[PDB]
Amino acid sequence: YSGRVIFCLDYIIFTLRLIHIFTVSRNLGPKIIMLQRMLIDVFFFLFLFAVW
Amino acid sequence: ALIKDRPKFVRLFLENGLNLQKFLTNEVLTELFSTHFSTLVYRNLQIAKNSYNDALLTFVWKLVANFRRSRHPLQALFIWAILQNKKELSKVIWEQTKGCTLAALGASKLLKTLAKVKNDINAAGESEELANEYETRAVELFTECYSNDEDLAEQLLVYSCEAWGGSNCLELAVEATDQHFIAQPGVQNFLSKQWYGEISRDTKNWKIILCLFIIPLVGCGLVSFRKLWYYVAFFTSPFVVFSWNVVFYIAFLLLFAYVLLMDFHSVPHTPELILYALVFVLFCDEVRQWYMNGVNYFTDLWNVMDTLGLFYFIAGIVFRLHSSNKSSLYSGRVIFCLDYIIFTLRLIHIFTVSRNLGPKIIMLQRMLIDVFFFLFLFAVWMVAFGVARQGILRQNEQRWRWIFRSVIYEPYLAMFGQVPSDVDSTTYDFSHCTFSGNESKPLCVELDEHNLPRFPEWITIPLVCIYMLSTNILLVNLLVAMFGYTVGIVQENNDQVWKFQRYFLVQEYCNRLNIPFPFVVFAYFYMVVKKNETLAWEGVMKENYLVKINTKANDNSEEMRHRFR
Amino acid sequence: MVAFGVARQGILRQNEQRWRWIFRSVIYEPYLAMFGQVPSDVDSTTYDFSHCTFSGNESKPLCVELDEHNLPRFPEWITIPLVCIYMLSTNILLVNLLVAMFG
Ligand SMILES: CC(C)CCC[C@@H](C)[C@H]1CC[C@H]2[C@@H]3CC=C4C[C@@H](OC(=O)CCC(=O)O)CC[C@]4(C)[C@H]3CC[C@]12C
Ligand SMILES: CC(C)CCC[C@@H](C)[C@H]1CC[C@H]2[C@@H]3CC=C4C[C@@H](OC(=O)CCC(=O)O)CC[C@]4(C)[C@H]3CC[C@]12C
Ligand SMILES: CC(C)CCC[C@@H](C)[C@H]1CC[C@H]2[C@@H]3CC=C4C[C@@H](OC(=O)CCC(=O)O)CC[C@]4(C)[C@H]3CC[C@]12C
Ligand SMILES: CC(C)CCC[C@@H](C)[C@H]1CC[C@H]2[C@@H]3CC=C4C[C@@H](OC(=O)CCC(=O)O)CC[C@]4(C)[C@H]3CC[C@]12C
Ligand SMILES: CC(C)CCC[C@@H](C)[C@H]1CC[C@H]2[C@@H]3CC=C4C[C@@H](OC(=O)CCC(=O)O)CC[C@]4(C)[C@H]3CC[C@]12C
Ligand SMILES: CC(C)CCC[C@@H](C)[C@H]1CC[C@H]2[C@@H]3CC=C4C[C@@H](OC(=O)CCC(=O)O)CC[C@]4(C)[C@H]3CC[C@]12C
Ligand SMILES: CC(C)CCC[C@@H](C)[C@H]1CC[C@H]2[C@@H]3CC=C4C[C@@H](OC(=O)CCC(=O)O)CC[C@]4(C)[C@H]3CC[C@]12C
Ligand SMILES: CC(C)CCC[C@@H](C)[C@H]1CC[C@H]2[C@@H]3CC=C4C[C@@H](OC(=O)CCC(=O)O)CC[C@]4(C)[C@H]3CC[C@]12C
Ligand SMILES: C[C@H](NC(=O)N1CCc2cccnc2[C@H]1c1ccc(C(F)(F)F)cc1)C(F)(F)F
Ligand SMILES: C[C@H](NC(=O)N1CCc2cccnc2[C@H]1c1ccc(C(F)(F)F)cc1)C(F)(F)F
Repeated sequence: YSGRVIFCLDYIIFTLRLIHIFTVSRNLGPKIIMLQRMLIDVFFFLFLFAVW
Repeated sequence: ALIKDRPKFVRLFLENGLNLQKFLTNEVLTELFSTHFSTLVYRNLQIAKNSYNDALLTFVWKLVANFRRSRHPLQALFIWAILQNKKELSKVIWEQTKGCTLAALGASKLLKTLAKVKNDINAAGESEELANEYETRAVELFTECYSNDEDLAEQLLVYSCEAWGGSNCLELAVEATDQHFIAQPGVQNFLSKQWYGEISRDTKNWKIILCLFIIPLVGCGLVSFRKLWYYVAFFTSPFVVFSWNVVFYIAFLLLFAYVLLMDFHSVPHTPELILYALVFVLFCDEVRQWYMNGVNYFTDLWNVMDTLGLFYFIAGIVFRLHSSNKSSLYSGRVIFCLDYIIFTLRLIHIFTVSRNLGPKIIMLQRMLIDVFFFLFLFAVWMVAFGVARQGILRQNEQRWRWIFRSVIYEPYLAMFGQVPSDVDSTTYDFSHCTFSGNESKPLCVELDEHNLPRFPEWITIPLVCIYMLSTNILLVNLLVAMFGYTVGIVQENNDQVWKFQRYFLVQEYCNRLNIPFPFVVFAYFYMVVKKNETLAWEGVMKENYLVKINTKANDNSEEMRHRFR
Repeated sequence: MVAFGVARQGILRQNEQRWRWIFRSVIYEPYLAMFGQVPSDVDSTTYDFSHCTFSGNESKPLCVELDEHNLPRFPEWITIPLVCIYMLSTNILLVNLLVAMFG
């Protein structure tokens, strides 16, 4: 069971790399690039939410 | 001078007593076309004509080939000049010709034809520059021409082409989506007058609709009818026919629904027969439209959807007649319901000419990329979380239906509202387990160790929290932000785009037989049984246009320098 | 709303012969789906019955389907996708477009 759990977590890590490898399509990649610039807003929202 | 590309000398020769008609009438033309042509230009023209072809491409290519092997003199020099991207030699030829707006539009389309090729970047960009240039000239010429005489301008716009390219001025404009030319007031007003018909364009836009329901009310002159006799003119107006068809379509939809769900039996009753008759008439009109067009009729989607609706309906008709089998009746009812779904959504499409909300409907097409991007991200996250949770909880399932139900459906259900799963928390569980697969319930949780759940709680709950946080609120808010930007940016272009579509629909509706829908059958049955001055005025307006250009050029007010000298 | 409601009601409960209930099922529940809850739990067949009324005497919805020798007859592989697509389009896409237009 412990090994199966480790496998599932490894699968989670493996899957998300698809979004990264799909940055050259030229049909939706420029949108993927802009996600990096939106982290500060998320962090600010999380700070306020956690305090409340 | 023509051979050596001396534009100023050409102009000086022409204006200073030279007669171009006599010079062109000589056989020199043949010579000028047999040898002068650049080899690469000839090869590129031939390959372009072969690859794409068109109503005009073949005409000019054939004339040129005829001259090379061994009337319309100036139309040949114009194309000669325009092929080689000669800016200063094409304009003079354009000025000399007759009916020059038409030639300018054709040349604009022709230049835009070859812009796409990537063999040479500069060779394409320069030609595209000239293509853009000619459109403004044509538009300004027509705008100046129309501001003086409405009737003569409208007459000019419908001149029957004498095989310049086998198409009219308006036809050439619509060929290549030069929306600016059509969107300009003049053509729009022409289309409005064409659509309304006899009725005046100041009828208050609601009195006619009121009079439509009350046939006897036509007598009293509530409407400014002037541009019995009325009852054959009022009912021939395309506007009234369209409104009456819309009303009939809504009534048919109501009857179809009532027959479908309220009253359905093994043996059809009279309402079913009436509905069959109406769908038959729709099918006949569909075949008419199929005939008048070729195979390009299938290029768009709505016609395909209509065809699919008719085919589904006839398939349902076939299915339902087997009264012996009770199951076939249910299958036919299902087919009818799906066909009804297809039928209903066409209302939104047919409501694109209201002018009160249609421009909004047009913009929906530009928002598909955002939806697809959102769906891509959502699907990836859904797959990840579902696979992980199902793998860690319920060991082996050996049933495709339930595994697909758990992996995808519930995490998808988590998008709006409810938590993806209550199984993650262990405080409540059991009473729904099924150790054996006989029962139709999910496989029991975990591989419980001496009768206790085995999975931990300190990984499942954070998984759920993070997954829901990312999918439910972040992605949706990003979607709304993208929608906001997209709707904001494309606003100004929207009106022109919608006006172009307005023309495309106005001509289609005017061309139709213009008979109220129920009685059209008789028309087809009877059909089966049966089976110069304007150019001079344009030249004058051109003289004025060129004088205006010269005055604009001279408006620099720099003559003080030469006066000082 | 009209499209989805008519299709679902037509495919599930055969003939109703009661204007009030047909209007209640065709319009009201799909409308209720706009904010929050799923338009209908009837689509899934794992849970059903205990609310059926074969006769129209009682004030409950007409029983599901024309069950064949005591089993529900309607399939699950068209109803569920219908619900998913309808809810996707109505609940979130239209509302987000509304907020963008308001902005
Ligand atoms: C179940 C399995 C066996 C089949 C699943 C199908 C996918 C593997 C196929 C379907 C469509 C394919 C895609 C069609 C288009 C593109 C864009 C292409 O990106 C570019 O090169 C664009 C370059 C540019 O625009 O200049 C890369 C391949 C990709 C993702 C293709 C790769 C593989 C895809 C995703
Ligand atoms: C237990 C089962 C359900 C696991 C399924 C594995 C998934 C991770 C695979 C199966 C099919 C895959 C999809 C096949 C096709 C596409 C379209 C592809 O989009 C494009 O091709 C863009 C091309 C372009 O526009 O340029 C993005 C990935 C996606 C959703 C693939 C991503 C991963 C998917 C969902
Ligand atoms: C239950 C049934 C029998 C009656 C339902 C009523 C509808 C059939 C009526 C009510 C109001 C009518 C509408 C009133 C206004 C317009 C706009 C009109 O669009 C235009 O021609 C605008 C042209 C322009 O703006 O320049 C087309 C008819 C329509 C949809 C009318 C057609 C039929 C409608 C929808
Ligand atoms: C089982 C029963 C409930 C089925 C009912 C059939 C519906 C598909 C019909 C019935 C009444 C129809 C409506 C009657 C009037 C209008 C207003 C109409 O809007 C306009 O007239 C715009 C005119 C303008 O502003 O220019 C749009 C369609 C709508 C909602 C019609 C669309 C279709 C409706 C809802
Ligand atoms: C359409 C997009 C935008 C939304 C996402 C779609 C999924 C949520 C849909 C697509 C196909 C659906 C599946 C198609 C078929 C079935 C089998 C069905 O169970 C049966 O096979 C009933 C008959 C039998 O027991 O044999 C349960 C739902 C499921 C997994 C459906 C549930 C939801 C799925 C995965
Ligand atoms: C013990 C719990 C957390 C269960 C294990 C699950 C984690 C392994 C998953 C849950 C959420 C996942 C994270 C979701 C978001 C991000 C940000 C992402 O940041 C980037 O690399 C892109 C930004 C940039 O390039 O600058 C990297 C993966 C990470 C940490 C993901 C990787 C794996 C995480 C931590
Ligand atoms: C107002 C707009 C913006 C929102 C959409 C309106 C519908 C959700 C409302 C309009 C009229 C309502 C109906 C008006 C009358 C009735 C009959 C009522 O049942 C009865 O007739 C009780 C008395 C009896 O049993 O005889 C149940 C609700 C229903 C269908 C109402 C339910 C919801 C409806 C369709
Ligand atoms: C087996 C399942 C899917 C039950 C059957 C229901 C389908 C027939 C319905 C459900 C959702 C409907 C779709 C919702 C959205 C669209 C996009 C729409 O795209 C356009 O034509 C407009 C865009 C453009 O003009 O470019 C066409 C109809 C379609 C596929 C609809 C047609 C019929 C669909 C597929
Ligand atoms: C992570 C990202 N994928 C996403 O899907 N999103 C979701 C949407 C979005 C919008 C704006 C900025 N970032 C994201 C991003 C995201 C960022 C942070 C978190 C955290 F809170 F968990 F940290 C979760 C997801 C990829 F894997 F590609 F790197
Ligand atoms: C389909 C459209 N009607 C709509 O109502 N919408 C809803 C709102 C909207 C907003 C932005 C872009 N498109 C739409 C559009 C829509 C687009 C895709 C989907 C899909 F996901 F199912 F594919 C469903 C609906 C009409 F029938 F008229 F063609």
